[PDB]
Amino acid sequence: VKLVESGGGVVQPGGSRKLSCAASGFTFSDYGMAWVRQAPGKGPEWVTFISNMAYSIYYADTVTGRFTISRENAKNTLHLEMSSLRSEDTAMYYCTRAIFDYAGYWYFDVWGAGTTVTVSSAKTTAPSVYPLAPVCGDTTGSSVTLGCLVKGYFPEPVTLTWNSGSLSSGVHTFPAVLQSDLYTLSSSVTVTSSTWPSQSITCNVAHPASSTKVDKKIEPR
Amino acid sequence: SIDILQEKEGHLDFVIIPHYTFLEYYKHLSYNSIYHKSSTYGKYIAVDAFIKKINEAYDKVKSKCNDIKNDLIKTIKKLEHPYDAFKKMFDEYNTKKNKFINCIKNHENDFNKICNDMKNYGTNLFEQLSCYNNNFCNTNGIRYHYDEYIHKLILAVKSKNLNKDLNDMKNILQQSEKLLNNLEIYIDTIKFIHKEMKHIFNRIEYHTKIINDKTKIIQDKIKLNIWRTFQKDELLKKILDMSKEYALFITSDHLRQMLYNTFYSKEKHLNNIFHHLIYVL
Amino acid sequence: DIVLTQSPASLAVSLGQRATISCRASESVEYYGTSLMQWFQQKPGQPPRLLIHGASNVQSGVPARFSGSGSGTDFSLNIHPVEEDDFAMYFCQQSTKVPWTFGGGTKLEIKRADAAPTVSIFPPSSEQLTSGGASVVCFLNNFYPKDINVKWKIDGSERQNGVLNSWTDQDSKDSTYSMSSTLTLTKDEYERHNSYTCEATHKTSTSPIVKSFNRNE
Repeated sequence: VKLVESGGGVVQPGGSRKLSCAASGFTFSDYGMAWVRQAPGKGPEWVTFISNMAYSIYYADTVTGRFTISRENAKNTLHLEMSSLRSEDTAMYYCTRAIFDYAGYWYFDVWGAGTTVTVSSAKTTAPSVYPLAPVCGDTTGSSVTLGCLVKGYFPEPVTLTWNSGSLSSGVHTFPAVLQSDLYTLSSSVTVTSSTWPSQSITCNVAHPASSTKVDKKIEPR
Repeated sequence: SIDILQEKEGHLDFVIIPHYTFLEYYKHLSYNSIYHKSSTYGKYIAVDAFIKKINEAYDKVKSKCNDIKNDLIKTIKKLEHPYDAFKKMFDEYNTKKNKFINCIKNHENDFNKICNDMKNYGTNLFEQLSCYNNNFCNTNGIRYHYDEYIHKLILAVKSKNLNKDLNDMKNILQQSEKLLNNLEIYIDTIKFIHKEMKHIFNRIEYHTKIINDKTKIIQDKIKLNIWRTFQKDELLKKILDMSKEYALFITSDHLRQMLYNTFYSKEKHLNNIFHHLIYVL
Repeated sequence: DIVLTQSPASLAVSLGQRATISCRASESVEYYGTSLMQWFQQKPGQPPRLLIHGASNVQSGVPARFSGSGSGTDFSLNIHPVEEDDFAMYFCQQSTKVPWTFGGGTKLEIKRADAAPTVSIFPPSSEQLTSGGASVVCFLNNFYPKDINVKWKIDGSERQNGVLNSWTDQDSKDSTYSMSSTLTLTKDEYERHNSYTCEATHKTSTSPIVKSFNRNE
């Protein structure tokens, strides 16, 4: 019993996109179907619903007249045609199976893994990667913290490693945040004080969309 | 249209014919849906429990006109029993009857919600319909539904003589009319009840013609939809069409038995007034 | 539209305890004797998972340690005893009136010992300064509880503009939280001030944790 969404990606504002959802391991025509979306850092928002033979079609007021739900029962497929897209439409879009309970109600029991739709004007931009060495005034502690600032890239994701992945235990890689149309992230690595700068620490940043990989060695200021 | 009913002395009720047909249609649409596959037969408990809740809800709305209903019953008892000036009294009937019809209209949006909830449930059940082979769908559900819910009603109709019943009522109205034309407040009361009885009679004949027509159609159609298979789309069309025939038949049967009792209750009052007038000479 | 309000917004519990989550609907979610309230569980980067549908009906495959109660407008999700698998986000959802709405969510988190944040300040890198940029980064690592206030001060005075913050979720191994705070100025502005400070106020101290540097020292 599986649901798999496809068709997600980066759409320019005012643009259009069609999402698909392939159902397997069950009789697709035996169920109502729906689309639920989750904006980054928010809770789920029900978008639309279609009954088994499409007799009932419902829309959230936020998408009515812009979005169209449809199903192709012989093909086990659910569709969502989205138009005049806005930044507020940026979300993870989930396909969900709806069960009609004989007490007279619908409930969502199976969900797909989701497909991300990013509505933005930004173009593919490789990040600027900066090494962050400590302040010059050594406090003399058991450990030292180094950092890496990854600035102004689009779209997500970026892959940040330390010493090409051989340093992982004292790492904090922070979630990416928007710096007006472009993303920014940071990471810190914490090690035994006496091992740095003697045993060298390098930040490596891969941005697959721009096909780049840069290395930044942390150096004493 | 709205039908007012006075089955017994002191009781008054009403039926909105369109709502009754509508509720009846989605009841039988719901039963056809669950009886198509052996696997979903056991769902009759839930379907029965949901229809009971729809009906109890619709009745709670009807009961909100109960004080306006009872105020009309008091006026009717005064009209039918002129024992301890008709035109000044006839206004009390009209206004209170209009206040009752007006109360029912003011609850239109409330009744419509319940009907639409039954339409939702019925349609959603109808949508769960599936075949093992979409080109060779079984009709065992159509046959079972008919045998268990409709056949008994088809027999009760064929047993009773509706055409005779109508003529016995026609004979009461004609015997009442020649006696009426012997007047030399009571004659005006007899004139009103007789008029109300001719109106009831015309509704009884109207529904009797629907019963007879729908009984024949159902007996003919049922033969064609059973003991064979249909392609899915054809089976779904057949289920929707049969349910419309069942709803129109069950509504007219229901209204006929209620109006039949309404006619004979009003006759008892007509006979008592005629008997009082004949005694006084 | 039916508004669902979850209480509390966040709840911290230990393994084996009872977690009770409340959901309150603005209108009744009753539909002919049934309360159309669903409860979902969601883990980071995973879809929601149905736990309960008929305000009270536990989904097949959902452990008996999960139960739902309530009717009309007041609903409760109970997890007893809490297990490692249960730390997640919980959402209530109504299917009585369209639009079908969800609550804001309650985060079920694991209780651990209080931990003061380890604060580190980083001046801009020489490479960023050449490009005309000046980002001052402050890391606040491995603290508990989640609640933390970060304030930047330039030459002893508070600075709110130019600050971007990022927070990690509860660490899967030590159950602590971390934060990164970045103050971005231009090189032109950065070279017009002497001291840069990030201050952290956290449950573990009444006094703030201060980390500073003087430009060129």
